[PDB]
Amino acid sequence: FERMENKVLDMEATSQAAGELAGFGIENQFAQLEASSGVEDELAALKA
Amino acid sequence: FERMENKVLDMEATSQAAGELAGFGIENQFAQLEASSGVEDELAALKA
Amino acid sequence: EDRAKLALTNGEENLAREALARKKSLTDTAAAYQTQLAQQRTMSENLR
Amino acid sequence: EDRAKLALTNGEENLAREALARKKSLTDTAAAYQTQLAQQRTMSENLR
Amino acid sequence: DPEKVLEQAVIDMQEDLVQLRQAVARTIAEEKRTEQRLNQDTQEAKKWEDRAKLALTNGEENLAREALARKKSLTDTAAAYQTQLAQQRTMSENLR
Amino acid sequence: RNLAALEAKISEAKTKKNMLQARAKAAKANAELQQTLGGLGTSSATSA
Repeated sequence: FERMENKVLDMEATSQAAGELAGFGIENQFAQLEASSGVEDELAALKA
Repeated sequence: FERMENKVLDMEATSQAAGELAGFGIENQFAQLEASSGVEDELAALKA
Repeated sequence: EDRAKLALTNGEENLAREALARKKSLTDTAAAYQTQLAQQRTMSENLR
Repeated sequence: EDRAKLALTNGEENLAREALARKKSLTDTAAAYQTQLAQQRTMSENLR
Repeated sequence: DPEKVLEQAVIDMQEDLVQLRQAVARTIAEEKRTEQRLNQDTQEAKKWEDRAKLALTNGEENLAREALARKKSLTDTAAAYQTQLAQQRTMSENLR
Repeated sequence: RNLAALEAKISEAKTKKNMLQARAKAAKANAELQQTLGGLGTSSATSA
C-alpha cells in the first residue's frame, strides 16, 4: 500500500504540475465568450 | 453464481456506458416533435 | 385526414395527431415535388 | 434560428444562445466567403 | 510543407477524440458500478437490522450489537462510495 | 476468538486495499485525461 500511495503521490505531483500550468493569459478571451452569451441572453429578453 | 454475477456486473457496466452515452444535444428536436403534437392537439379542439 | 376524422368521432386524439403527422410529411413531400417539377419544366423548356 | 425559436417556446435559453453562437459562426463565414467571392470576381474580370 | 503538417494534425485529432470518448465511457462504467455497489450495501444494512430485530424479539443483545457493527461498517462504506461517486461525477463532467 | 479477529482483519484489509487500488487507478486515469487535455499539439498545425 505504500508503493501504491507513492504512485498516488506521483499523481499529486502531476496535479501540482497542472496547477503550475494553470496560468494562461488567454483567459480574457473566455470572458469575451461570456460576453457573447450575454448577447443571446439579451435576445432572450428580445423574444418577449 | 459469482461468475454469473460478474456477468451481471458486466451488464451493469454496459448500462453505465449507455448512461455516459445518454448525453445528446439533438434532444431539443424531440421537444419540437412535442410542439408538433400540440398542433394536432389544437386541431382536437378545432374539431368541435 | 379521413382517418383523423374517424378519430374525431370518438376519443383517439393520438390517432388524430398521428394522421396530422402523416399529413405534414405528405405536404412537405408535395412541396418538394412541386419545386422539383418547376425545375423539370424550366429545364424542359430550355432543352426545347 | 428556428431551433432558437423552439427554445423561445419554453425555457431553454441555453439552447437559444447556442443557436445564436452557430448563427455568429455562420455569418462570419458568410462574410469571409463574400470577401473571397469579391476577390474571385475581380480576378475573373482581370483574366477576361 | 505546412499543408502536410496541418493534414497530419487534423488526422491526429481524430484519434484524440476517440480516446476521449473511450475515457468518458470508462468513467460512465465506473460511476454505474459504484452506484450499484452503494445501493446494494444500503440494503445489506437493513437486512442486518432485521436480524437485529429478530434479536430484539428475545434475548440475544450480542446478536443485535453485532448487527449494529455490520450496519456501522456498511454505512461507512456507503459514505466512502458516496464521496467516490461525487468525484466520479465531477471528473465525468470535466471530461464531457 | 483469535480466528474471528484474524478473519475480520483479513477481510477488512483485503477489501480496503482492493478498493484503494481501484480508486487510485481511477484517479490516475483522470490525471491522464487532464494531461491529454493539456497535451495539445497546436505547434505542429501552426507550423504547417
